[PDB]
Amino acid sequence: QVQLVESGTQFRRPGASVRLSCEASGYTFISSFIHWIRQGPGQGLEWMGWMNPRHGAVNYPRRFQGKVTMTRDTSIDTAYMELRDLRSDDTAMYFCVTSRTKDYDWDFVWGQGTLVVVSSASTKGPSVFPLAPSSKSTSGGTAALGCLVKDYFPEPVTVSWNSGALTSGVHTFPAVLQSSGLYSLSSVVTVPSSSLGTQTYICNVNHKPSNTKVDKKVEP
Amino acid sequence: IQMTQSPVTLSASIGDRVTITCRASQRIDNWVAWYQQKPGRAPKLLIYKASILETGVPSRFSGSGSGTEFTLSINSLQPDDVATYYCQQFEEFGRGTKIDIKRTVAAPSVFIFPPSDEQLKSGTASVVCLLNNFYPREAKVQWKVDNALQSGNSQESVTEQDSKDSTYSLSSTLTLSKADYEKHKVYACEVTHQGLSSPVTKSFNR
Repeated sequence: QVQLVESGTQFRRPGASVRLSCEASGYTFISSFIHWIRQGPGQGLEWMGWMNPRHGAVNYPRRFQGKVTMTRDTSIDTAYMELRDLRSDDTAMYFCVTSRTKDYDWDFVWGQGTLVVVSSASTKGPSVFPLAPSSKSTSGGTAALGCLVKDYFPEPVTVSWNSGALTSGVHTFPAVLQSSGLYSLSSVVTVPSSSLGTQTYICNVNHKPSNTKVDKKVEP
Repeated sequence: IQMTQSPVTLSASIGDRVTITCRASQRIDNWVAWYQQKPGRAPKLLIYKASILETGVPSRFSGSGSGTEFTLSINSLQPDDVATYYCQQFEEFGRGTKIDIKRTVAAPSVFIFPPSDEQLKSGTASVVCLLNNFYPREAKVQWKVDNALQSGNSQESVTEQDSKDSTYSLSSTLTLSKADYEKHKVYACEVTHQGLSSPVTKSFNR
């Protein structure tokens, strides 16, 4: 089986550099080119360059020249791509790639991907704010309530409602990475407005990277 | 060369035939790859040389075309086929087509949330708009403060297609300062979705 195994997710501060490795197995490493590809969050694929394992020959697209460097350790069959002068928009998933087809370098077998997050942030627990139910958040006999989990780093956080008793109508949205370098997300749930009087709603936010746990009662 | 894909989004029922189109500007292409990518995972090679299947790929997948136009087709959609598809020519990829499982059109339930008193203490005020259980995915959210159009101070996020009822939900967050928040009165998000005959506006008075 052809396999490319890349390094774990990296966290860097703007201006720093990142070095990514790609371990090849299941084929003759020298035989085919190694490419690197990046995916912006919620975005398409972008080719970064190719490298010849045999002698280190390199080809880069116009955009990445002088910001990317591709190298190689033949003795261990491992490829490298180093990225420098990292910017917030360098936050993406990076893939080392090789071509299975003989005589052609463009049909790809993909590595699991390496997320590189460029942020000046340091690990930080979230602030948890209630999204109160009101006249504004009530349609038919249905009300909506939720939690704002703002300014935490890094991913992930887990959100449950009433310790897991409430799951139907719950929506936990994908985190957004803000310009501050911190993440933010919201979690909502829709409930019968009739229950606002009696049933208590508690959101449970757990952020393991900072051992932060917060139970927030959401009242009308 | 440039590759343009269609449709941007593809909404089909299970068991239906599906066709994805990729067009090449240069006009001289005999080699073309297709890929499938699912949320949170690496791409997987499906087709290369336009019409050739990768080993281990189901017979329902076929590719065709010569010159400028190429197509990726699924004979009978399997629930496992629901994902983002990419075509490729050399270093260039198409924008990607997201196969989405179709449900009858449903209009969003729109909810709006004022900033918490607790957040105001921080010095920043967040206004939140919820777009609940809607289909199709395409939805437009506009933020208005005292009827003034907001731009670039909102961020939004969308859930994956719900496995039970196949709707989507959207959260839009309007971010203001405490001071700016208190300099104005009326806060409103305007929702446009094809399931709504005209835009629905949810608002509140500070």
